[PDB]
Amino acid sequence: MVLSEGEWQLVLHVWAKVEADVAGHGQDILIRLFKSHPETLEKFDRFKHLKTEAEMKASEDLKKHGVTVLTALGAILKKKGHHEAELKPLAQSHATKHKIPIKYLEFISEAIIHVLHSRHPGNFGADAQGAMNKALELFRKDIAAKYKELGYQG
Ligand code: HEM
Repeated sequence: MVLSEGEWQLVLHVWAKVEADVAGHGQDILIRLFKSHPETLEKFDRFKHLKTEAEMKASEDLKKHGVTVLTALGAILKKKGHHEAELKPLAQSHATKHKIPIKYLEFISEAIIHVLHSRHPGNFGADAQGAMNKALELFRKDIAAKYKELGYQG
C-alpha cells in the first residue's frame, strides 16, 4: 500500500495531539485493549494478574509499557512508509520472543482508533480515521510480511 501525503498529514496531525500526553493515551489504549480482548492480557507475564480496570489504572508498569509502545509506533508513523529499519527489531521480538499473532495487532489497532475517536473527535473525523486505519493496515502488512521471513507468520 501507499498512503498519499494528504493522508499522512491527517495521521500526523492527530498524532501530534496524542503526543501532548503520551502516557495517558498509552494507558487508555492498553486498558481498552485488555477490556475488549482479555486474552491479550495473558501475553504479559508482568500484568497478567491485574483483575480490574482500577488495578490497571494504578499500575505504574502498565503505564510505562504504554509509553514504550506509543513512542515506537509514533517513530514508525513519522517515517511515512519508509520504516523498514524500525520494523526489523520489532518484528523479531514480537515473532520470536513475545509471540504476538497478527490478530492481536489488529485488536490494538482497533483500541487506538477507539481512543483517538473519543479523545479527539474534532481532529478525527471520517477522513482522518480512514487515513489512520490505512497507516495501521500498512504497518500490520509489513510486519506480517516480516513475520513470514522470520519463520513465524503468526
Ligand atoms: C502498535 C503495536 C505495537 C507496538 C508498536 C509495540 C511495541 C513494543 C516495544 C517497543 C516493546 C519493547 C521492545 C521489544 O520487546 O520489542 C514491546 C514489548 C512487548 N510487546 Fe509490543 N507492541 C505493539 C503491540 C503489542 C501487542 C498487540 C501485544 C500483545 C497483546 C504486545 C506484547 C508485548 C509484550 C509481551 C512485550 C514485552 C513487555 C515486557 O515484558 O516488557 N505488543 N512492544
